[PDB]
Amino acid sequence: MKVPTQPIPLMMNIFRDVLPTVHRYYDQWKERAKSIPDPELRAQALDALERKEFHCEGGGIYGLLARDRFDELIQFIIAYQIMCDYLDNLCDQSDYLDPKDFRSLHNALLAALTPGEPLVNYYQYRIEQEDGGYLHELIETCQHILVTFPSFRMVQENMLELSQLYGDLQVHKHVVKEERIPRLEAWFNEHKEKMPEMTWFEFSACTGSTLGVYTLATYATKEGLTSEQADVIKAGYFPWVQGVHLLLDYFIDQEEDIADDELNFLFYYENEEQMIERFQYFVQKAEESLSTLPDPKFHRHIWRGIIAIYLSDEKVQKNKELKKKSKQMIKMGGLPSLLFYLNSWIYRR
Amino acid sequence: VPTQPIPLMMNIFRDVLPTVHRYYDQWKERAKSIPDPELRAQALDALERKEFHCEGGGIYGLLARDRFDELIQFIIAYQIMCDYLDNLCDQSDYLDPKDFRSLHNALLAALTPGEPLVNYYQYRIEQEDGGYLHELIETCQHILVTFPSFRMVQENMLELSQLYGDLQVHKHVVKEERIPRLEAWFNEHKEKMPEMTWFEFSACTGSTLGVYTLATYATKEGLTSEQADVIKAGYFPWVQGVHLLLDYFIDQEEDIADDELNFLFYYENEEQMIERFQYFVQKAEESLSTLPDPKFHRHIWRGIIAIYLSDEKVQKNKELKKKSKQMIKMGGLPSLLFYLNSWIYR
Repeated sequence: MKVPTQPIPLMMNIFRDVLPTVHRYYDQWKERAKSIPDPELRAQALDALERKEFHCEGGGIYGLLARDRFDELIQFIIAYQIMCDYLDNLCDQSDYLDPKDFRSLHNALLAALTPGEPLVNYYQYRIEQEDGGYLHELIETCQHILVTFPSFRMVQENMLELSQLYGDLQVHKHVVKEERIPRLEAWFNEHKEKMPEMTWFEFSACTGSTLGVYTLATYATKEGLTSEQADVIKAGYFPWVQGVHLLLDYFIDQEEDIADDELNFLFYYENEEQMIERFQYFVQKAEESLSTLPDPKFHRHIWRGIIAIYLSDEKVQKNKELKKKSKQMIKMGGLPSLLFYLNSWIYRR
Repeated sequence: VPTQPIPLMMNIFRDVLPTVHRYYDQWKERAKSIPDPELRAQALDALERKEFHCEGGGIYGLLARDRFDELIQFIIAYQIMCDYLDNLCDQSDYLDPKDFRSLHNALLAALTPGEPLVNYYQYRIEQEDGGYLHELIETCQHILVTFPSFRMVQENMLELSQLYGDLQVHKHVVKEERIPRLEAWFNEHKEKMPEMTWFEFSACTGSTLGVYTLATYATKEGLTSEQADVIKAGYFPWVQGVHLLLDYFIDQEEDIADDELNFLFYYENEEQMIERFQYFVQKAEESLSTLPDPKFHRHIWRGIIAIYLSDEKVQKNKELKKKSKQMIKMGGLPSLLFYLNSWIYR
């Protein structure tokens, strides 16, 4: 009955059930994306699918908490995540940089979390519009599944709040370079009163994960969730757990971003020791919020799994300075290094 | 010496496997230069398919860090020889035991510094290897003679190598002559062994772990003859027997399909096979505990068992899966390894 929380059965279920199920649906979307009529939209859809499998693989692990709705929960997670990464590509690769385009696109995520929302032309503010129904199909996939979850209505408000903040982030960060930080700071000002003490760039990190959305959807599959329980679940992931994941994402990409002078949120810390100190703080708060969740051991394994996977990257492990700093940031009993050497072996064979 | 999962796996994947690959890759390059196209093909095939034997063998280096690279080089050279010779005998057009015996005398030469090298191919047409086999032999000879307790363990190493060789000769002759040879051969040694059958004895002789363990402890100063016999007895007969009985267990269906020699088929019934397997396991547990670094040796042995049981041939065969859980208590590791492999090799 209970979700596996020992490493052997947990890992076994991930490789037997989660990964093949994720890829069954992922591969179906790959085939649909090839049919996209507009060659630019088609290229951006396929590129996102080629490069961002891991996000769906990680998200699908939450299916183990809801075995009775395993396939449909994974279908939701995968559709929503595919959307996120497709829209990330569309905004990141736009030649035009209209925030109205970015906003319109990210309103698709709100529609996905709103059964009965009329589907509109999300591409109305850009030149490329013929996707053969790809984005609509992704939205509808989510809508059709979520409405059948017996506690969806109880988590829906919390899911939309997280989705809205994520959307805001993608609008502001992709505009012409000179307008990005001013937009992000003014946006943080709208929400600063209601958040714990943090900077605009820490807040930006907290909003950029989809883990909260998937966790809420997962507990939506169970009968009789209360409003207080839905708020506990949201708080378990937001802001601190989501923040750690995005701070790590930006940590790994520092060398690439400093080469191209791309927006990296970690650059706005006063110095490296402040960055490290605040990361440690974030880790402590995230540990704390995870402990408040149902199935606390499971959520801890997932969270620390994703951290070990990110830190196992060649960009950390082969960089003497980044490896040093990463071990000060979080202690993982040598797991990131072990995963790096294991992956090196698997590549060779 | 690390005896717990994460640092043991850390030491294996960081230190052992890349060191194994340095020298294994060097041997591939020599194999490509083999003039005879059939010898070349068989050597490359063995090198392509049997790298895991060297990877696993090289883990013993963790017991002798002061001679890490040297010990690993010996283990790799010897194992490469074994798998190359296995291919030559298995894929033979002419099932001549003189040829099979001649080839396996290279293993004896490898464990005998000063032994003059001959044409090990002299009973077959395929002979021009460009010195490949001699180079493997000399790698072993030149390393082993520099180990300070090699002379103390040499007799025991040769005994195991001889038995291994004997097995390969008798295994590969024309089908109808195999069992008589194995039975006659078992009768020569039957009095020195614990109570067992010819087919169990054959299993006991088919592993190289004893050789590598003895070479590992040959790196230590001042080993006695009594210590050398304890080390040999730690792996032979029981640990090697479990290893090879599992090997046969995995291949049962293919051997039925091909009408091939499988040593498990000569038990009186399934219950007896399982009862004796369980007895072998308990005796192997007992013998491993008499070694120094007993927890390390147990981990490697049980790792080998988990890997064997994770094979698709066990995990996707309901009867074999059923028996395997009765045969040994392994938890969920074999299933986990199966699904991990299934995901990668997808």
